[PDB]
Amino acid sequence: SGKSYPTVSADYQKAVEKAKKKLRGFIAEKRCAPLMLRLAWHSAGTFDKGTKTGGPFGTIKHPAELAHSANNGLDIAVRLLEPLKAEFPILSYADFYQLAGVVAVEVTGGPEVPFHPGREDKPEPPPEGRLPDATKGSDHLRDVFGKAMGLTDQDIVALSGGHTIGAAHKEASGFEGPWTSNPLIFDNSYFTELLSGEKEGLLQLPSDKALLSDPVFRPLVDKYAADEDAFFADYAEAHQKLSELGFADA
Ligand code: HEM
Ligand code: NA
Repeated sequence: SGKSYPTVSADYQKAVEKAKKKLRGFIAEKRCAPLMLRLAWHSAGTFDKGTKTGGPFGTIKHPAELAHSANNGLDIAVRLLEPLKAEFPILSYADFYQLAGVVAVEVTGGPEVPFHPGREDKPEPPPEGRLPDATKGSDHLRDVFGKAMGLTDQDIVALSGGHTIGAAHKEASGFEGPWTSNPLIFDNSYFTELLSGEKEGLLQLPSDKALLSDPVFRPLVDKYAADEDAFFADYAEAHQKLSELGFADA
């Protein structure tokens, strides 16, 4: 992994464990798992490996970053978490948001993504424009996930599977509707829907469709559609990597 995780105090570790439980209950009750996953992903996805800037360091709560067009509708997520965060003053926002992402996947029935504490809250949000454009294709996905974040082609396909929960909103991105018939259930249905073609009532972004036509991405879509266990394994790996971009050296 190339990771050396920092030491945190026993009190910090206790807070992580307690916050994890409180997050399960809150996220399940509020039905906001997909929104919390999006919040964690948009926090982390700004990492640029060349300059070591952006990444999961608490900056998404900053008015300046929330205002990024890619982040439309995430102000809600930040507000929803503020009362719970206030119960855990010892935790960084950085850790709290990544923990919420991990919990979002868990409570919707997804894999248990390993979590290591210690991210510091950094003062400077990254510049706008690093998050992917839903209207573009495979070259663009590699620029963003590969050239900037430093994730693999496998990670790209697995992480796209995060769309197995949630929906787009015409008031946020402009796109509208869920990718799956069960948007609060984490499973491999995203890939199965991708393969079956356009079904009325279900969403496919151009960026999703790009996975089907790329020589490297397509076999991965096929694998995940055929084998949910393989999806969960590769997803857990990718999510952990994403949640740790720029953190614990690397
Ligand atoms: C591959 C490039 C990606 C593109 C172009 C993209 C684009 C989008 C767009 C346009 C929306 C709709 C936002 C709205 O209108 O509410 C969305 C929602 C969402 N995204 Fe992605 N995304 C990508 C990757 C990811 C990744 C890597 C994850 C996490 C692993 C993720 C998780 C989600 C979730 C859970 C939602 C639903 C949010 C909700 O229900 O409110 N996406 N994405
Ligand atoms: Na689903």
